[PDB]
Amino acid sequence: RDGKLAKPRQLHNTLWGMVCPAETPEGHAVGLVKNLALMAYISVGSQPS
Amino acid sequence: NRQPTLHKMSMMGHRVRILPWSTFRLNLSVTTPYNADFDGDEMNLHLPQSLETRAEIQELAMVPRMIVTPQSNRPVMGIVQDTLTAVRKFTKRDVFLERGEVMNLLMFLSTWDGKVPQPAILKPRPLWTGKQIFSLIIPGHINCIRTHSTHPDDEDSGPYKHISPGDTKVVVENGELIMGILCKKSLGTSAGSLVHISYLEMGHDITRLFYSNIQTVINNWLLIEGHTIGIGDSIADSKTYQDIQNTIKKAKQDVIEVIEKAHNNELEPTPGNTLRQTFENQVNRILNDARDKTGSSAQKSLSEYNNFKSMVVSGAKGSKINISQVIAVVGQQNVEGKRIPFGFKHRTLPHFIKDDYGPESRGFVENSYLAGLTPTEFFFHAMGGREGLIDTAVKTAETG
Amino acid sequence: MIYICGECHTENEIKSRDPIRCRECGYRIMYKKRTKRLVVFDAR
Amino acid sequence: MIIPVRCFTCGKIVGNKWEAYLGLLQAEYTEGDALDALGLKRYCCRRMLLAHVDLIEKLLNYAP
Amino acid sequence: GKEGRVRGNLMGKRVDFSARTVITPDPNLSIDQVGVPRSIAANMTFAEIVTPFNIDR
Amino acid sequence: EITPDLWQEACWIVISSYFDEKGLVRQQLDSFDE
Amino acid sequence: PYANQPTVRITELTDENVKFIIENTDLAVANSIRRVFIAEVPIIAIDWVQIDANSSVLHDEFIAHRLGLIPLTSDDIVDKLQYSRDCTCEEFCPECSVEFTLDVRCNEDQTRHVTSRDLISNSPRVIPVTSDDILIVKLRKGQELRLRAYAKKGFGKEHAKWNPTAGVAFEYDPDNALRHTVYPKPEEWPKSEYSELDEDESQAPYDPNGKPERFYYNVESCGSLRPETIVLSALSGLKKKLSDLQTQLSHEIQSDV
Amino acid sequence: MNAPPAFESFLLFEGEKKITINKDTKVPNACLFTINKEDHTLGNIIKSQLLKDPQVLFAGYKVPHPLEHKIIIRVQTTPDYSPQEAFTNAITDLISELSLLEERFRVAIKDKQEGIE
Amino acid sequence: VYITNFHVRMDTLAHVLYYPQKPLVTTRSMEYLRFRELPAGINSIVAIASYTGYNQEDSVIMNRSAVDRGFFRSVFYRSYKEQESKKGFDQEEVFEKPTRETCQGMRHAIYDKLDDDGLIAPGVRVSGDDVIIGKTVTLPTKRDCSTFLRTSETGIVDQVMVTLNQEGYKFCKIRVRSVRIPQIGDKFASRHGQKGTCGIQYRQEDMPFTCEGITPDIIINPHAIPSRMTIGHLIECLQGKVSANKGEIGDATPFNDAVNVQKISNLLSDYGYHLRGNEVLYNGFTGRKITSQIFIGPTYYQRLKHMVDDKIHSRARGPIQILNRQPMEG
Ligand SMILES: [Mg+2]
Ligand SMILES: [Zn+2]
Ligand SMILES: [Zn+2]
Ligand SMILES: [Zn+2]
Repeated sequence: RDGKLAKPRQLHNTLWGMVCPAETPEGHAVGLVKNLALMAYISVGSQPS
Repeated sequence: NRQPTLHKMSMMGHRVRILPWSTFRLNLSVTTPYNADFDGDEMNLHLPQSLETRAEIQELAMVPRMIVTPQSNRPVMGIVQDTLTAVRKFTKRDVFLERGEVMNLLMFLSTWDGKVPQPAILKPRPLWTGKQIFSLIIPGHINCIRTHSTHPDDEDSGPYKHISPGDTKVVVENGELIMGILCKKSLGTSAGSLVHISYLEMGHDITRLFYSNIQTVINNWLLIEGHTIGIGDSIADSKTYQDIQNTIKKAKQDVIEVIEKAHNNELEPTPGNTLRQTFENQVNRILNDARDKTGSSAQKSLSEYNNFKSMVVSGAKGSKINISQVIAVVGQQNVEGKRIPFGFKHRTLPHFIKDDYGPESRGFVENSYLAGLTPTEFFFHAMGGREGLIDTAVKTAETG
Repeated sequence: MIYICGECHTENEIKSRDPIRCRECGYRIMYKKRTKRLVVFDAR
Repeated sequence: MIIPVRCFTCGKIVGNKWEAYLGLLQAEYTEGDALDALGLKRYCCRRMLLAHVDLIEKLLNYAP
Repeated sequence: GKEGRVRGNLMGKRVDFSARTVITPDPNLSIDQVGVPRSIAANMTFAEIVTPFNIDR
Repeated sequence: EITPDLWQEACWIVISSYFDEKGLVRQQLDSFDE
Repeated sequence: PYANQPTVRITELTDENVKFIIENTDLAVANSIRRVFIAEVPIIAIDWVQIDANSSVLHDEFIAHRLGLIPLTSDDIVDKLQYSRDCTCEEFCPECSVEFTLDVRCNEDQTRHVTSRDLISNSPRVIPVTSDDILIVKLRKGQELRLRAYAKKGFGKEHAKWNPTAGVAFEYDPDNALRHTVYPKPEEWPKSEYSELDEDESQAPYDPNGKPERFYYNVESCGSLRPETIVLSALSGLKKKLSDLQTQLSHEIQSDV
Repeated sequence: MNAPPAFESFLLFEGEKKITINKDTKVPNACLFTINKEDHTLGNIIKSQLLKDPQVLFAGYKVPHPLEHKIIIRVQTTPDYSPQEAFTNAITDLISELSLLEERFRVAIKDKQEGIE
Repeated sequence: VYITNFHVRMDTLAHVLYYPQKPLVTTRSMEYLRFRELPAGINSIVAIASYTGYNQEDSVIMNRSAVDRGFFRSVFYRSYKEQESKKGFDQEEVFEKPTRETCQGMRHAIYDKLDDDGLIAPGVRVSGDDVIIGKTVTLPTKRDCSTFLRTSETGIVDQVMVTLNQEGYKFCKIRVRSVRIPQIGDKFASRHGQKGTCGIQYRQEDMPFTCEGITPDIIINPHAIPSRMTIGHLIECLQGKVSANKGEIGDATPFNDAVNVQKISNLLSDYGYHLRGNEVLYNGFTGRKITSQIFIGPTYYQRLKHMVDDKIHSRARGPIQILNRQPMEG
């Protein structure tokens, strides 16, 4: 929560449509917690049989 | 004092005055030293208990004794956000006041001797001027020569050097405003200003009255003159829009010729430059010099009644690029000091085709904040804002 | 004093140092009855 | 939760116009015409009814 | 060290006779004045020695 | 049979079908039942 | 060095608004009586509530607040009532108060609206404005409400429940004959209701030796006082302020010796 | 309770006096009245009347703080006139103006008891 | 309003607005997250002008005689727990009314509000430093404890509950109700990132009015716009003025491309207004016209949680610690 490395904090191209681009807190936790978009759906899993 | 104490101006000695409700109340020209603003801020006060400590706080660290700073030998308190815009309009060449309004304004001068000056226009009816009333606020007999922020540099060359059709070249001779409009270059916190000279010559107990009188008189005139900002002040005529469209089209044209002549290996690298480097350098040239003339085309179409130009010219708040960003073009975004990278593989978003190097496909936002942005431009704008938001979070801890 | 059940709202006087249960309902959440000394407000 | 008795800006009495407003929207009226049939002509008094959410009808579902 | 007895209570310590609250603007005050509510002013004190010049007051 | 320029009211009628069934916290409720 | 001869002329008259015109006066006087229609006209309103049993949905201080903003008929008996701080009685007496009473209980299953038809008073001169009905609260089967309230006298500087008027329009100089306001593009502005210009003009020609006259008013009413006794009680109230200040003044420069 | 009650804005206390005179010592024939528990409603009505007197050189008023209730009025007259004279002559001219306008109004409302048209 | 059954839940620190309203300019993706059935805000009439200097540097002037009609009024609940416990044979606790001569460790505060049980009946007006729960510990006679309020509450006891926790330890919960009227420290914010405190409150007889008597509820500084460029704030107050006059509710979906400014302005000049929102305001103190025209219209403001009644505190020779004799809290 205090590391100064920017690459885990900057906005990545692959977040299009799956994580909200504008909503994030300021302070020391910038870009570390994120909220997911409206229609984004997380999978639950199945068997490859 | 305020939350972080950086320099010795972040802790100064005030004087108590008790009021009904339950917040600390303080003047505005002192918010520059404390670096404060009134959106849920907080400040502490400590009360000297002895009498020796009271005397030393009184003769060492009272706020009128700390107007000029030893860090850069220039004042730290100047006229501020709302009084500056009004002071610029109050000292224009054409501001005439009737009798009742002059009396009402003189009622607010704390250092007035009790005499009413003779009007500048005795017939057909008596009318006072803005500079004629401002000449009563200026203390003692001081002397100063400054310039206004719109002084054409080619004015000292020809004739009218001491006439100044635009009413520039502020001249304060023997303690009275003879000519010129007042702005941040002549009343703010810079070396050689009017407040600096008044502090150097008259002392530390008269500059206090100077500040207070300026503020009270100008506010009580502003509630007659009024001030605002709308969307009529954020829109342009039909001719300017066509010009902006034309120049944008021609720039997007030139970029295409550069690209398609780089695809036939017809580019020659410059000394110390890779081929990618020279390609992107000249496309950045084309894109950057393009938005500038759109900015100038937006500027030269503004009006004298515009309210953006009224806060930019007086130096109260804003810059000359926000005008062009609101009216003409947002410009070109970039992360890490370079163009928008290929976050996907050979793409920026799944809406483009691979290895597209055009302007719109790598961050050039060609709309204005009034016409709104398209989704792909919204995203790139968010990226630029995010990096600009992280840097500030780092800076505070580092410097402290 | 006098308590009010949380389900059937049937008042029942509970004596000091006595288990907390309703009657006719068998319930274990009791609300104390509103006071009888009067307080005055302003329409302001 | 319940319609205010007075417009916040003018002071005109609004609290007696909520049932008549629902009654006009009931038949066929548009919101623009129902507000004119009641005599609300300043746009500060029309905001009162046009943007009101009636939460009192959902707190009457919990048994006392 | 910090928060021990050498770096947490020798030079940096909590003090009395102090208050804290929000700030709001006031253009009617001189640049050397501050406005204090009546609940803070009726709490902090100042010891004043008695001399035959200020006995009655 | 095609949808020409009636699109602005058509896209908001499939999105209504999505939220009427799924909801907003199906994220949490489905990993627990598993 | 003396006063003027203003002349009034009424245009409309209803039971809820008056339109008139005051010619030949000064701007400061035409405004000082615009602030008196609002602030300093006395009126009756509830100012003391005591609740005996409230089992409704809204808490006690919600209902005590929706009661004070109910307008009571203050037509004629406002001049006979003392201020409760001046009267020589105890906390309350029928010389400086009016007592109300509400008591409602819901027994049927269908919901019940507690309107203002339930405020029952003792003096038949001051009743809520019913001669629809303002809603106070809704009750469910098994809930009740009962209270007692007194209604004092005051004006609009105390609290905004004592002012007798809705919006008070006011304007002068319908065309910029004086250029008090400066239009950047005088063509985009709608023409005023009181204007006398042609359909293809924007402003009257500027005249420098002018002065504002012929002010236009429009005073509405909330329901307590008639719209024509709001004005008569304002002029008779402003006159009595200056007339009392002249007493204190002559009492000062007389005790100067 | 850190908020003042509403009646403090117009109701006089026991020790206070509504009006107070002081003579200005910087210029001759100047005075400075300090009305207490008052505001712009009364302050502005006076100043406009004094300017209509051809024997008054100065006239103005200010509310020194919007959160306290007190105004100040300054007057200066020609050497053959008194500030206390010009002040009281102004008031009796307002009263002669309001009482006149009330008569002309009460006539206009009963000018349409049934209606003129 | 955060949930419909807020009457049952004895949460700690619950805020509730009196009169919530739904927006007049809505996005189409708010019907799916229930923002028109549990809204948080009120449509206020905002004017962007410099009036008397009390709204400089992110502040707002607000109408005082609109606060008196319910504007942005709210309530504030808070709960307290107490649990009687047998941590020892003689060290047993019990709810009872401590008497002066038997118990010993009490303060001199009043114990008359307590009932025989040791709890306060709902309805009384409990002020700062007023004991609410009387709990006595038996000494190996009777050494009493108790719970006192914090300072400066001035609440009213809402309701008292008595029951048994996870195990067999009797415990009670008490909720205190307190009403909060907006005053000149409170924090207000728009829907576009413009927070700001309240600077001063003027009555209706002092605010500037239009040519038909419409005074603004809030006045904000024009300098807040040009530096941060929130032009979405200047269109929803233009769009909002058309929605109140026509009777619809506007649409502000982001990427619509069917709602220009030229299409909103041409809709506004049909109802007899200037086609950019500007209006001619009169000064409230002197009745004179204002030389400029002021941009006025309805917008949707929210009331943030940071109030000033909670952030003021002072110390002057207070209690000190025991080991190091350094100033301590209480
Ligand atoms: Mg800040
Ligand atoms: Zn039961
Ligand atoms: Zn209204
Ligand atoms: Zn009585």
